[PDB]
Amino acid sequence: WWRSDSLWQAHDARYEADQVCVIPGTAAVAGITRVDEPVGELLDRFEQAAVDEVLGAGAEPVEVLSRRQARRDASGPLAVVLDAPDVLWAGRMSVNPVHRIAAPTEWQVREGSDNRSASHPSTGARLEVADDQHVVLSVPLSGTW
Amino acid sequence: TPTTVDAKIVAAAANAGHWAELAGGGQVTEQIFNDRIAELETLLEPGRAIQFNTLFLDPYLWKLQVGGKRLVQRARQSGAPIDGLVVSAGIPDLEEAVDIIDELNEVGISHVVFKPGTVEQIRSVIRIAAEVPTKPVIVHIEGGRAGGHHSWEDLDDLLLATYSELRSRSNITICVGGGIGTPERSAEYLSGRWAEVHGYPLMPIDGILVGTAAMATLEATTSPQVKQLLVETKGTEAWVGAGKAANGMASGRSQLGADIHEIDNAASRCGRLLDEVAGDADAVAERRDEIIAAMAQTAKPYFGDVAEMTYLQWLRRYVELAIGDGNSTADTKRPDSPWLDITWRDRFEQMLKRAEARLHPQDFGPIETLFDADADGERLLEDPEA
Ligand SMILES: Cc1cc2nc3c(=O)[nH]c(=O)nc-3n(C[C@H](O)[C@H](O)[C@H](O)COP(=O)(O)O)c2cc1C
Repeated sequence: WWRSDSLWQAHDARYEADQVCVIPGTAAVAGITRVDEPVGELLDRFEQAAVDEVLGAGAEPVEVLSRRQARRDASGPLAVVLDAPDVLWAGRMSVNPVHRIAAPTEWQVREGSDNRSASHPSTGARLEVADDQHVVLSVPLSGTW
Repeated sequence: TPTTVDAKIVAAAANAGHWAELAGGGQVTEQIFNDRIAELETLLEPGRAIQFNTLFLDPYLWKLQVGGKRLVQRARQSGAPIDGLVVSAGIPDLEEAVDIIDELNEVGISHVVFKPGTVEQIRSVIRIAAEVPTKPVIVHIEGGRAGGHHSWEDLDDLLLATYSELRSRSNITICVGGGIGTPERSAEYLSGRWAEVHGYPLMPIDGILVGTAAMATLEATTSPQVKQLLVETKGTEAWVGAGKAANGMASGRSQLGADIHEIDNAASRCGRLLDEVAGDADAVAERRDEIIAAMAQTAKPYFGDVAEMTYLQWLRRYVELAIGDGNSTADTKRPDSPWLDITWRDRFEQMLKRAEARLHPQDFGPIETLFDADADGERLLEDPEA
């Protein structure tokens, strides 16, 4: 009777909060000081200071950090097609057809590998991928003609 | 459970560009939980994706999960944004884990999440990893220094011993968690420098989870007074065995006997009394005066003397406890808040209808046929005093 459903009073309750079971951890509490600090701030605070510590010693103003403020990338259009397993259509998530296009294809062709802009990946399933209008990646599949 | 159950915070955390797990301990049905995902996907901006957390503890939830997993299956068969599943409090057996991994929603699962608490539990997941070597498995290694569900197992020694075998599987993503509020203290586990204190060569980690430090956050539904309470609590170094409130933190056992880390400074009355009552139950009748008054101190009120108490006092006590004046249950019903107590309002009705059932000498024609009408009865309900 005492311990049942004791976790909900910590949220949206006007009652004295010294009567309530509220759940922290022991050692993590020390790291808890700032109150009503947005989630985005705390999680970034972790990432941003982890970056600085990694940057300063080993990286020392790395090309990766400089490329970011200047907008340069890893995994360009050709890689992105072969990387992300999820293919979005509207608000729905689908599996990457290239996963089933790449290997199962009888004849698979990667056109102009080292050159990014002209890069093309085609298959005997009749599915071909190329880039158009910069960031837009164009996948072209065909049935018969 | 309390924190991430709100669709608002898990969305806001994801909209900040971060991975998060929607709590399942606050959702008792497929339908009620499907509302949350719908509220999530609405607050989810384009493309953004979240995961789900489930508990192994009791059979009813595991039977509910059969409907729950098929709900997750149906959702992702419909193409739902939720990209992961988290099994908690225990590690499913191989045949149980294979099912989860191989579900119709599998691609939408994209990885499976397990939380080993013991050396044996770790070795169990390794066997789940070798089961499907091509399926990503994120192994979150927690402590008992963590919050909520507890354990007697050290943070280091477990990972210290089992790390080598964990790295023989490429599909295993090692994630250390517990007792971490900051990037600075958690940086050494990432570099692998943390194992050097124990003499073991560098032992890097792939990821880090923060449970506790995110509770005082702005978008969290934690009450203003409760947040201030979590704050003023002083923290500690490596957990100590001696029974006490330790840095505003003392362990306590749930109804099933498993330990729970709760705040014993912010609230010192519930936890310590519970330990008193627990260790004291043979002679409870003798300490009854001491025990029954302490329930009233923590606001777990018994009723005034049961016989002598007037039916009003009965019916007025339920209204007192169930109906908040500040939140205005009538005004609480209009937004359609999930905090709605409606079973409590239905509880009070069955008591009211029992009161008419108890005192009426006649055929019960006039009274019962009135209060039972929808339009009539619901209007009578929103006005408890009347
Ligand atoms: C209020 C609260 C509720 C929690 N609920 C669950 C849960 O339902 N399932 C679970 O596996 N872990 C749960 N946890 C544990 C966290 O998922 C995480 O493992 C732990 O909090 C990390 O340790 P730390 O917060 O002390 O750093 C909960 C923790 C807290 C504080």
